[PDB]
Amino acid sequence: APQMRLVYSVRKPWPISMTPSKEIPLVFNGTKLKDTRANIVVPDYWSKYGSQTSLEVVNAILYAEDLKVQRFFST
Amino acid sequence: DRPDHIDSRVWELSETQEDWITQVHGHVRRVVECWKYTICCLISNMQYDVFKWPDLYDNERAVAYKVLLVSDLSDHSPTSGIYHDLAFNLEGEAEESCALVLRGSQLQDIKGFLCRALEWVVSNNLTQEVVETISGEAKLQFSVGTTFRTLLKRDTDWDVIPTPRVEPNVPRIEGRRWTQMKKLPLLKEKEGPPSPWRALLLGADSEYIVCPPGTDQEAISWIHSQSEIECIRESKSTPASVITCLTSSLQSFAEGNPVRSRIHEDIIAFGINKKQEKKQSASSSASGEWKRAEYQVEEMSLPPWVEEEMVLLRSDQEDNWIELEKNAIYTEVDGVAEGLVDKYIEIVGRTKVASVIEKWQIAATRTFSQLHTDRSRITACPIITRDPSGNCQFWGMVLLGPHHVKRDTDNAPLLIAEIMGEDTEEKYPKHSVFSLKVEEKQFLLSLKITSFSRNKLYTFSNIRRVLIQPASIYSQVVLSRAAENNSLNLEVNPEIQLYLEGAQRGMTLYQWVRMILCLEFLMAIYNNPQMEGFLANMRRLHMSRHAMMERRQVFLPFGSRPEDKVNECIINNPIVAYLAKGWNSMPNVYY
Amino acid sequence: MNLFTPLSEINPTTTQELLYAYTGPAPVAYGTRTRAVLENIIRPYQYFYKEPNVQRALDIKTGCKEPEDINVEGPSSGFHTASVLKLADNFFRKYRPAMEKLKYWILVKLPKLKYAELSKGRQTYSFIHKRNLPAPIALEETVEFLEQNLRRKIGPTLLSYCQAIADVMELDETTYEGTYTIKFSREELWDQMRTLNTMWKHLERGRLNRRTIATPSMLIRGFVKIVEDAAKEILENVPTSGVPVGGEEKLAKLASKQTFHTAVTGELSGDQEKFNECLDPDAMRLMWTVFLRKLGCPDWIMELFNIPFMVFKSKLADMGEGLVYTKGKLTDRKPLGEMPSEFDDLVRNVVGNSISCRLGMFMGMYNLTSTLLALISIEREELTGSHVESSDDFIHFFNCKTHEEMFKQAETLRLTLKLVGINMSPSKCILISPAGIGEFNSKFHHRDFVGNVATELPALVPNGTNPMTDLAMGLNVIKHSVNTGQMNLCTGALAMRIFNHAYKYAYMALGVTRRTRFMEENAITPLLTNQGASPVHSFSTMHLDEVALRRHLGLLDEETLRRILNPNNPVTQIMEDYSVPSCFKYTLSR
RNA sequence: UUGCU
RNA sequence: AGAGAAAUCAAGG
Repeated sequence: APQMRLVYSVRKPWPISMTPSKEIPLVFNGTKLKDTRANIVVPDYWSKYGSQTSLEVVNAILYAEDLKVQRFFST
Repeated sequence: DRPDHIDSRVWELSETQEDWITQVHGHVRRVVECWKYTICCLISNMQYDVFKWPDLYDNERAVAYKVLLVSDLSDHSPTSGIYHDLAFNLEGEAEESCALVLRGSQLQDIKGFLCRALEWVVSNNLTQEVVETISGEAKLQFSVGTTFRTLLKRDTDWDVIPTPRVEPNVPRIEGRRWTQMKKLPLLKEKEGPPSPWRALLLGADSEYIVCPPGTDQEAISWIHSQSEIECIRESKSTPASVITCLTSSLQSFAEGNPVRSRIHEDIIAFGINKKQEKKQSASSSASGEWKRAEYQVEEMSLPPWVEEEMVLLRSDQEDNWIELEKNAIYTEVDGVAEGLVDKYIEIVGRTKVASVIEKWQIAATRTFSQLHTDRSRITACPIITRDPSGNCQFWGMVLLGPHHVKRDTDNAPLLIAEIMGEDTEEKYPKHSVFSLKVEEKQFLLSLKITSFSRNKLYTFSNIRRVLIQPASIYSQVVLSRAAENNSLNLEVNPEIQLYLEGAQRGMTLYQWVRMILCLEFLMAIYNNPQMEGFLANMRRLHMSRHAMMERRQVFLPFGSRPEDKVNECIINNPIVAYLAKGWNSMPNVYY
Repeated sequence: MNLFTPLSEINPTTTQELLYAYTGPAPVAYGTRTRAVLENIIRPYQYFYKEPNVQRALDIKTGCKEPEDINVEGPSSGFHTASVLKLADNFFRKYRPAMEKLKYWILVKLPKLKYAELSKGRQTYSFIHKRNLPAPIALEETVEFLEQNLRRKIGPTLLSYCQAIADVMELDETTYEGTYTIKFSREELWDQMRTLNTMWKHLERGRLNRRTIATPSMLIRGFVKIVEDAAKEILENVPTSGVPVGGEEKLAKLASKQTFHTAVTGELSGDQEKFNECLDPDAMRLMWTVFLRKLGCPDWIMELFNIPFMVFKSKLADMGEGLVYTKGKLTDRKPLGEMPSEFDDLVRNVVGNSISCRLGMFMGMYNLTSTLLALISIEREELTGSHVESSDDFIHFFNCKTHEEMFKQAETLRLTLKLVGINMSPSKCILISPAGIGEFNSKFHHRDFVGNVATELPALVPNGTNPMTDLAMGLNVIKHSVNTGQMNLCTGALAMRIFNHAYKYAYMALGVTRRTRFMEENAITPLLTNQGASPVHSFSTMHLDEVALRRHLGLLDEETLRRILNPNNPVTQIMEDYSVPSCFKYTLSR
């Protein structure tokens, strides 16, 4: 069962598997990020030091999900 | 006659269009034709032309169409290039190509009409007949050969298609009278030695040592370097020599090594090679004849410590011990839900059982995290919690021995050390008690040799779920008062009437919820086939009691003894016995 | 127990969910299942006669008995052949529109059923590799076995698969030909179909003793699906079945209309003892034949439905790895026929590692069809009450004029079930003379209050795929419990607190972890729930995605939202998931 | 390596 | 030893 292993899996040295890339540094502030397989930190790093997309693309992804939000807050 | 769903105007329109009578099953075919024309009317309800009686021509797209009804949409093929077709199921659905030509208006109109048309065919029992008209015959799609037929008839007295020649009739059988449950049954109380405490951890007797704030290693190093351990009570089950196993793990963990090498005392503590030793001993002393295995479960009586465990588990504490992040609030319904949970946490948070649940939560989680691989060495799992001020609280340590489990239900050897307040020999016969000195403060340390499976550790790794059941009871009390008073009051604290020591006395709701959680916690940590069987068969007796309170009568079949289904589950479980005695204390007859 | 019996502001019915120890670990079965399997097999032969005579009962092919043979005072395996014809006939006139949808299902859905749905079944014992495999692999090798021996391609329709099964048994000899090139004769292939793979029923609650379940061979699993799907069509349209719907509205309507004036009402709640130890396959094989014959179905439909039950009459139940024998302190496991035991009557029926038996059933083979055999027995002129039943669990509402009339109907209900081989458990059936209290399928009823109590608590831990999927899946599970009534306003809110706090811990968002230490060191503020931020969901917002809802409330600013939603980021690239693709939808390494 | 009240 | 409950674990190589 995947639920009996998530706690152990997340706490492994390299829990996540990511496609090889160069925009993610090997080490950022003394923490080794890569080596593919990376550590659990990498998603947090991307949320602040990652590359930004266009605002139009953001609305495209959050369109069907955004509609159900205003539907709840309009009634 | 004409069906109700078929309009009268359509009925006479097609009356002379085709020789309905001079056909096979003309009546059904006529109604099918009227369906197709009605579909065209719904399509051209507001462009589309009509040739019915190509049969409809769109003017917006200049395309001719011909509506045909097909049993299966997935069996659609281009009928002809002269005229495009829209195929509709008898239930009302349309082909993916149909939705492109039409739109929401026409598609919704055609369906529903075909639904009531499908209701008409069901009502008149013509389901086969319409299909034989919508499409061709289905011929034979399955046959059984001679050889397979002979094999199928070896173990039955009938053919492949059973044709018994008896006349269908329901015989009359003489039954037995139903008897009335005039009194509630009494549950058998087993006799024998008092049941010892047989849970993974200590429960109400659990205590902790306050340590300076820091990490787990710092807390262990603080305790190990300046503590004195000496045995005051030794058990045969847990020899006093296994204290070296704990101190070795305390020293290793204090140095940053949760995993240490084997020592001599590890063989006794973790039962290394015990499988081979007992197998060799059994074979050497084996004599006689092979006999069918007969396993026996020793019956034990209700132990005195169960009642005192309930009292201690309900005792007040200083910290809240239940710190769950508050959810968001957006609506009035959301605010009431969060208020009920917030008040519930206040009622049961500052209790001993809440702190013990946290100890069980942490101990199970840490032990389970070290059972995901195969390890021939010994791992130390500290049970350390932290108060709001940050001081580390050392409940104890769990040592995990060599484990090579293949299935999740196999037992892994454990040596559990816990800090305890009061020692009771008959409550802890298999525990070895050691006196611990920590900065002029006396502490009692227990050691037990236990084996405990991976699956059971996972369930106790989220033992915090035990709070659900008492919360449901508390919520329904408050909501019931809100409904009758037409106003919600989160601070309502009504008095609950209960049978206490055989007498009916009222008791506070807040106190009733506290030791519902205490009882639920004990049932959770002592859950086993005896517990599961006892509670499952106890619900109908509990339901029977509630019927008797409101003057309802309870009746039973001929050989009905509902207490037997419960008595067989009372063997040695302490809380099951404790629950059984509570039932016997309650009145068995209601007037 | 006196603590669970309130006398003021609350009734004992409300506290029925306190009589559940589902918080603790579920029982697990250990070791061999041979004793449990043989005990299941020997019961219908013991119950076939009023006095126990296993030896004579072993020669019975069809378990049809005279009315005087039925055991009133105890379990009575076997059926009455005249009653089944009449009772099924009575079940046909009543609910005739309900069975008209069955004819539509036969004429439309049945030819269109695909055999690929057999891949979603439970663990299947391979007749090729002689070991357990999951269903999709077992189906793949079975289909290739059919294609090579029959020298033709098998159509996607389930009927084509069943036709291949009938055709392959006409062959004198059959081979697999991979390397393995293993070889079966007609009798060896026949034995594979008859074989039932028995196994322990693990993680089962509410029982002191462990039972066993049996699975059918993949060769016959195609036939089993047809009859079960046809049974599901009838049960969804007949008001006496509680299996369909899923929301358990059947008891809700009976609760509402329970109010009667100047009438002796009554509510009988109970279960069936030895439900799978007393039913005869020929009983419900005759019932299906009556249904199809009076409905006008063709002959090939009749033969298709009867085959799965005819194979079950010849079933070869696998005993397992033997009975445990002890000399001293050592244990040895031996087959049934090696040494004397309590099952010596069945030695003559031992065929290799399996055993042949013509009577009795197993729990996990025919659940829906067994329900129909119970519902047809209710259709009598004397039984004027309302009945709801799901396998070995039923509730019946009596509405009579006198108390004696109810008791006559109550006994008639008990005896009519014995005509089809179903025995009420005397110690598990409770009749409350003033109707208004009863239980059925973990639904406790008191007047207008119908309490839905979950048999198993929803898992309040993350699933283990990724933080976005886990949050959506976990909240949806809580939403289901609230919708069905298993949770209420306060319990549902507490469920998130337990789930959210456990969801944060599994992703190292609590306390001081390596993931947490990085954020407070690099000034990365927690903006998502898995990052340690405050939970943004509420009781009324269970169905809303975190990312979309945080944007509306301003929790997620524009800068961070653009980074996490990048489709070209390297991190990533109910049953389904409303989770937007983001940098937190990663995959854990294997 | 080790921090759920 | 112990865990446990109708028979297993206390590795298997």
